[PDB]
Amino acid sequence: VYKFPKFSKALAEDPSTRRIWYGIATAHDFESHDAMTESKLYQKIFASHFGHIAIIFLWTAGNLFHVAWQGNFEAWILNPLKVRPIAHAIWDPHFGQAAYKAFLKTSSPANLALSGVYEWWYTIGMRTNNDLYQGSFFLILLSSLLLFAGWLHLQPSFRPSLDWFKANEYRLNHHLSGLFGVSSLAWTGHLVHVAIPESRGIHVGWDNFLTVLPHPEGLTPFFSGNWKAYAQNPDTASHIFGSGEGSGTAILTFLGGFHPQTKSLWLTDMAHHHLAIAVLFIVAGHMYRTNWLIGHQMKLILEAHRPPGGRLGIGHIGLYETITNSLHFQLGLALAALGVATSLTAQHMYALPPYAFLASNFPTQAALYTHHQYIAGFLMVGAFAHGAIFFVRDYDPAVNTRNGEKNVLARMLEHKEAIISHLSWVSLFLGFHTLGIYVHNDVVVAFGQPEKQILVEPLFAEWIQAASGKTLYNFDLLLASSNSPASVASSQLWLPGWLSAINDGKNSLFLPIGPGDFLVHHAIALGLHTTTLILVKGALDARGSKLMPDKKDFGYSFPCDGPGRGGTCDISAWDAFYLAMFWMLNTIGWVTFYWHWKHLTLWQGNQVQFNESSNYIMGWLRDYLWLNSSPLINGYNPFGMNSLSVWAWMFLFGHLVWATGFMFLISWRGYWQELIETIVWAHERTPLANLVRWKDKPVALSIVQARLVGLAHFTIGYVLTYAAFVIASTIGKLG
Amino acid sequence: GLENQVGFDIETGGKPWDPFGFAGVSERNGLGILPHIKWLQESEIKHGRTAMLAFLGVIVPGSLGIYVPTYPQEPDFTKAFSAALQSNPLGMAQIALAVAIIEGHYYAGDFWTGGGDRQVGAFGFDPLGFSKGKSEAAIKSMQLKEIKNGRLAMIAMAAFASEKFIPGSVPLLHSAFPTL
Amino acid sequence: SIVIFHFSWKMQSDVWGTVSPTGAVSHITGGNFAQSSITINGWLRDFLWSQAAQVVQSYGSSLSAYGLIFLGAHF
Amino acid sequence: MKDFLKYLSTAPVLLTAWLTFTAGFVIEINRFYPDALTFPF
Amino acid sequence: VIFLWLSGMHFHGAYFSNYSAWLTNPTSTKPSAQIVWPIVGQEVLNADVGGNFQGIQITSGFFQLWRAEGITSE
Amino acid sequence: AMLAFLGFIVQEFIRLPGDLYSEPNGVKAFFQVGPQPLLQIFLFCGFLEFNMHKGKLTQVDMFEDGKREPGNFGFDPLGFGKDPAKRERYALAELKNGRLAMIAIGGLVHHALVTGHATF
Amino acid sequence: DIGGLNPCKDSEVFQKRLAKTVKKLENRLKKYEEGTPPQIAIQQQITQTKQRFTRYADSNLLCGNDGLPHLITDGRWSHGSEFLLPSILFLYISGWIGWVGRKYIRTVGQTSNPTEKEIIIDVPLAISIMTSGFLWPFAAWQEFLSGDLIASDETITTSP
Ligand code: CLA
Ligand code: CLA
Ligand code: CLA
Ligand SMILES: CC(/C=C/C=C(C)/C=C/[C@@]12O[C@]1(C)C[C@@H](O)CC2(C)C)=C\C=C\C=C(C)\C=C\C=C(C)\C=C\[C@@]12O[C@]1(C)C[C@@H](O)CC2(C)C
Ligand SMILES: CC1=C(/C=C/C(C)=C/C=C/C(C)=C/C=C/C=C(C)/C=C/C=C(C)/C=C/C2=C(C)CCCC2(C)C)C(C)(C)CCC1
Ligand SMILES: CC1=C(C/C=C(\C)CCC[C@H](C)CCC[C@H](C)CCCC(C)C)C(=O)c2ccccc2C1=O
Repeated sequence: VYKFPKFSKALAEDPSTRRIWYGIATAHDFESHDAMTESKLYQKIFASHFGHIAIIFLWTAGNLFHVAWQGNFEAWILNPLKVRPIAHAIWDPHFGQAAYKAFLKTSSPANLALSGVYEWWYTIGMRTNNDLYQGSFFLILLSSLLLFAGWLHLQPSFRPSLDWFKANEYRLNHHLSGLFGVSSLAWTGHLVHVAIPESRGIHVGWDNFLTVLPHPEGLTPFFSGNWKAYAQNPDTASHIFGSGEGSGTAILTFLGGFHPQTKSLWLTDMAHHHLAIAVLFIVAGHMYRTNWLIGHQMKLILEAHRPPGGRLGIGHIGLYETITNSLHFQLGLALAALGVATSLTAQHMYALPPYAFLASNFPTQAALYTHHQYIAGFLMVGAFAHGAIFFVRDYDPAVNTRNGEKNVLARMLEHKEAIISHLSWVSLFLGFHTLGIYVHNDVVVAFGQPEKQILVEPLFAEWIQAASGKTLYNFDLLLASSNSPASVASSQLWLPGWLSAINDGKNSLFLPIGPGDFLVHHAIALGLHTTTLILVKGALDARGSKLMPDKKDFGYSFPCDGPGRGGTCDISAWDAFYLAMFWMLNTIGWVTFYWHWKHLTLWQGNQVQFNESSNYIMGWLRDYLWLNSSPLINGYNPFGMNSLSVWAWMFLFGHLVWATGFMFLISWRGYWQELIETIVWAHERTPLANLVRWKDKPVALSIVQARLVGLAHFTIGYVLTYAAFVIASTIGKLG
Repeated sequence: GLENQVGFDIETGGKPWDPFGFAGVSERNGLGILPHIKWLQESEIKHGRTAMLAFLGVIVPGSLGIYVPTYPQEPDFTKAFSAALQSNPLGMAQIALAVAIIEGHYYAGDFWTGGGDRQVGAFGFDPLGFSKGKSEAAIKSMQLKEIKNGRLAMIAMAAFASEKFIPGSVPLLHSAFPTL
Repeated sequence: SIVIFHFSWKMQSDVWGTVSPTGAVSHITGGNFAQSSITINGWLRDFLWSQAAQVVQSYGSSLSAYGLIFLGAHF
Repeated sequence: MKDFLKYLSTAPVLLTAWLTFTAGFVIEINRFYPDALTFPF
Repeated sequence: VIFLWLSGMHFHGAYFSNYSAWLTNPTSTKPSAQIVWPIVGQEVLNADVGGNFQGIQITSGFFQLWRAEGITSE
Repeated sequence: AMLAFLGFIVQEFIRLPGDLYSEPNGVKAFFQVGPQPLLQIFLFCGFLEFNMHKGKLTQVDMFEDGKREPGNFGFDPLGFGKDPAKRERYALAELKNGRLAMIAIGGLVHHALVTGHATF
Repeated sequence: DIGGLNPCKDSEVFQKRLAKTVKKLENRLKKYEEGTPPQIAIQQQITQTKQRFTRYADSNLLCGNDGLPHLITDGRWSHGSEFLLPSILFLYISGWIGWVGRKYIRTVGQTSNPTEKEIIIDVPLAISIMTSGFLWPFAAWQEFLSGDLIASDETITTSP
């Protein structure tokens, strides 16, 4: 009953099971630990970062090793459009003979790989199960390096100080230039040297790379300035990927669009992209001042940025010390940027597939988009939660105020009511009218008169599609016109490739849109606005409100303030995160439902099914869920089973976890404490069991813990059931 | 505030004509989101001068037939801009540069919240001594004449645009400018 | 809800139906209760998914009000 | 009939009467000019 | 209130029902005792319950109860 | 109502030259004339309403300051009403004629609806 | 035309939809007898369907590839009767409602028992205010000018 929460003496003195539960959930909140200083905080965070990167590299190495050992990578190379990639083998003693037979792939039961790693590794120039093994070996070596570094930087003479950790200019210069630019430069080097010849049949391994010229002229044009030579003779339109037939000699080109065979971006396009990004980031990494008297001091930049007329208060004067001294502000900024970035990855890796033969891998396309959108929602909610935490525990009004006037951040708490009221107005506006139009379509179609539907053509979005060259909406605007200056300017660089790809019905590049797209985009906007409303309200109201003008004194996460003053359930800022998680899950569900139904109709060919039935709710319920759930639920029946049996089991498992979350959310404490007391009496008053007694007094889960557990069940069930549905439906419908 | 500013005359009684009270919205709620009366008056002078110049530039070339030698002979203001933009790109570029320089030197951005060293449409610019030595009432009367002529030119240019868009919107227009 | 689900499925599968002139009994669903009501996947598929076909396909018919109330009750 | 008229002035009765009247004229507009997808003008 | 509800049920059976047609063909006519006004296209709810009648099929079993009571006329 | 009754009687009798103004029936003339002439009448009546009540046009705004005899627009160019002795009789006559004209305006409009030809 | 759509008067799928609906209604009509009310109702349904389709055809309505009228709400006055005119109508009506509600709230807010007059409406005063909302655009831009529309600093604020 002691010594487990070593970091908290208050918990270690708890005589109940709450100590164990809270010991888990407070282990990473280093700022709240006993005998805590800032130096130890930054050093522990640094070591934890090292361990985390080691974990990531070990996970990647495991994926590589299992593809190399139990996969069919080599067979998939020779026939990427017919051979289904294998993730890893299965050894489960609970299998019957039927399950073994159904999951049997080649030599052993195995799982199909939906991560798209086969296409990614094939694109970057891997052709052998020994290339994957080398990658796994190297990644385990890197993990060992990172673990050694993490141990080393906790040693006495190697523990960095607060000044080093808060040295913003040095870290920015190095991160930008070194990390981004130099990693892009090295990736361009690999892309060219290995990937470009490997796509043309020439093997460039760790033996013949110092003697195989990536370009026939060989670094002469680069120093000579004849950089056009690297773009001459690109890959033809009859080039077979991985073979020298119809190949070229160029390494950096503009082509635009996709490879005619793999239906993916040109490797020479991506090498040029990464070279340009490398140059730009290396240049941008010299901005801030270091030991050589030139550069920028960001404190001065922030302080000097006050509009002269005066509408942002005193400007950004106090922001430098605010961000530097708070790890939650930086964490929130990083999480918001990462969420936007992974939303970008999801939205671009389906419209512009970058890996060979990934466009025809429909289950992996759906899985990748869903995975990245869910990660995006999680990251955004985390960014807002950490902003709220910064408000609660790191924000100092004195730093952000100069002689009564407030800086740009402190002024966000002055018109907080205006911000929240207008977020509420936008949410109500969008919800009222999107639901009104959807229900109008529902009722009108149900009454057998679909012509009375309200169908709004998304002209604004179709205008953008025409601006990028789509000649489908008869707009003749910028790139849909051959005479506009936008078209004449790039008529010789990348329009022929771009136009040939955007004006193609088999791509996902700028999918044609209609009224259903309009309505679902408005639903998405409503979801985004409502999630933002909850999170922003929790962040701004974190330090106090009218119901609790001292909420900052109770911390970020506390159960309530009691039944007084009318009742104060879910009044903390943590509860705002807890409520906004449901809205994030709902919004990501809407986004992924829209994406998956649109792409299922596109792949099956019945795009008229979406364009007609997507305007009313029953259309969704009947033609997406009810229609495509048939292959999934018949993964095992009283007659047999298929390789989709695991997905049906996961479907039911997700439903069960969802409803257990419903348990933990609807039923609150107090009802579970008295029942536990009855159980305690029963155990204490029964023979043959009195010999065994608990060391920690069994008590009901706390209010905040119960909310967390219900949210965890809700989210896990949500994710599992939707993953099972999307994967099984795609597999069982599209062969 | 409008009682002590140039712009009102016998045509609208003796009071400043302001049906919508737009001159008094600057002092209303907000630090500044709606223009001050000084910004509105500078917009008056600028729009009126531009409208007078544009009326001359649609009347003289289009009707009288006077044209700069190496410029397109297009008696139509809806195409003359593009025609000269292609025919003499350097001339249009120099005109744009001169306009930008003139406006940047005479910047009116502190007029939005009220204030600044300049007056409403001061601009210096008295070459031929028309206001060399005059009574204050005479200068005010000349300013009022300028403002009223600018408003009239605004109305004339709006009428041009309306008749081009909606035919028959100005009945006497084609009988008062017989050529395009 | 479980009681009424049991009643509906059991009656439709093992009581209700039509009788042929020679005495052959054919039920509404066909006796699937005995073998497919013993798993949760069976309840999900052979009862909920299977018998929800009439509700979702009621649009445009005289039972469309039932589909509308289905959606509204979900809401 | 002094307190009965005050009872009819209560929020529920007034809201019920107003919503009944509102639904009434909406339903009757839609009966006399049905299937109006756009503005009649 | 209960008596008013029962009176409404009997009135609907008397005026807006196909009870007389259902009496002559209980095994082939579906009981209906509520007709729907033709507004906003909702007249599709008037189903083909049989007996030269259009309306909403009734699942409360009032027709069978009335027949068991000996009620043979509206 | 008085002006509208006189309008009926004159319209069925006199009418204006032109194809649009050729319906002896007032109800059908409301449709044949088109929206353009009617909307001009609507806007002119609005201008009159604004200028005659001098801004205060609503139930809560009018008579808020008092000093406004009900129905007293001051309109009397021909000078009938200088003598206060006949002023009360003129007011009563105007009220009675207005009420009678409301009843008659309803009567004429509904006669045109149930028959369709004219008033005669 | 706009957005690749075509007028519904020349949309073959629109006429196919009309023909299919009429055929279904006539097939339903076949199973009833003589001039009985069911046949009259089905005939009225057929007539209303034909009238609605004809009106939609002659309405400057653009139909997609599904033969359904699509709304052009980018702002152009050509299709102004689809969104813009109903938008103006709703803005007028909703501004009327909001104005009369605000006026009633502010009027009974200066009496002895403001809360009593909110559950028990002063029907005379309510009727007086409600019929005065036809000038809400003018009343709003006569109270905003006088500063009587917006509060300044008597509004309450939370602790931070
Ligand atoms: C060249 C020198 C260099 C390099 C390579 C690094 C590299 C790194 N440092 Mg580091 N550091 C440096 C110098 C350097 N540092 C110096 C000089 C200081 C002292 C001032 C520090 C202080 C420091 C601290 C205190 C910490 C690090 C950490 C890290 C690691 C970050 C985690 C990671 O793996 O990110 C990998 C990231 C990438 C490979 C690139 C990310 C790609 C992004 C997401 C895509 C963005 C593209 C685009 C913009 C998207 C938007 C679209 C656009 C249209 C807007 C990383 C390995 C952290 C860590 O984990 O420690 C172990 C940490 O806590 N460093
Ligand atoms: C790199 C990103 C990052 C980082 C560094 C942190 C770091 C931190 N967060 Mg944070 N957070 C993040 C992302 C991040 N978070 C995101 C994305 C969200 C939104 C979901 C949140 C939401 C959040 C909240 C709401 C809170 C924190 C808190 C904290 C602090 C303490 C963490 C703690 O006690 O862990 C405790 C760890 C746990 C309780 C483990 C939970 C594990 C979950 C339930 C998943 C495990 C189930 C697993 C999937 C099993 C699968 C089931 C199977 C059947 C399939 C710490 C500073 C807390 C704090 O006090 O901050 C000051 C706090 O209240 N964060
Ligand atoms: C971000 C835009 C921006 C800013 C902040 C400035 C700032 C300045 N300009 Mg300037 N200018 C700009 C754009 C801008 N310029 C452009 C595009 C041109 C045309 C080529 C000019 C031409 C110009 C001239 C000719 C002169 C100035 C001058 C000045 C200085 C003071 C006088 C003044 O403001 O009047 C000039 C005011 C303007 C020109 C108005 C510009 C309005 C811009 C275009 C609006 C942009 C706002 C928009 C929201 C930005 C979007 C951000 C993001 C979404 C991309 C001041 C430093 C003067 C100077 O040098 O003083 C010594 C001067 O004589 N400017
Ligand atoms: C004015 C009127 C209607 C006017 C209608 C108009 C202009 C309609 C115009 C339109 O239709 C058209 C042309 C075309 C349409 O598409 C558009 C509109 C615009 C809609 C009805 C009056 C209708 C007037 C009515 C019904 C009056 C009823 C009076 C009664 C019952 C009086 C009874 C008493 O007088 C006695 C009998 C004895 C007394 O002592 C006691 C009392 C009790 C006072
Ligand atoms: C609470 C809080 C927080 C947080 C916050 C957040 C979380 C936020 C988010 C945010 C976000 C999330 C934002 C976003 C943004 C975005 C943007 C800003 C965008 C932009 C874009 C653009 C600008 C584009 C443009 C263009 C186009 C459109 C076309 C193409 C080209 C170009 C580029 C031109 C913190 C911690 C800080 C602090 C405390 C408080
Ligand atoms: C069911 C339920 C309970 C009862 C559930 C409890 C007490 C959890 C029971 C123990 C779970 C099943 C874990 C058991 C783990 C094993 C005993 C192994 C020990 C592991 C620890 C050492 C970590 C609550 O206490 C409660 C409190 C507040 C709101 C809602 C609820 C609620 O819904």
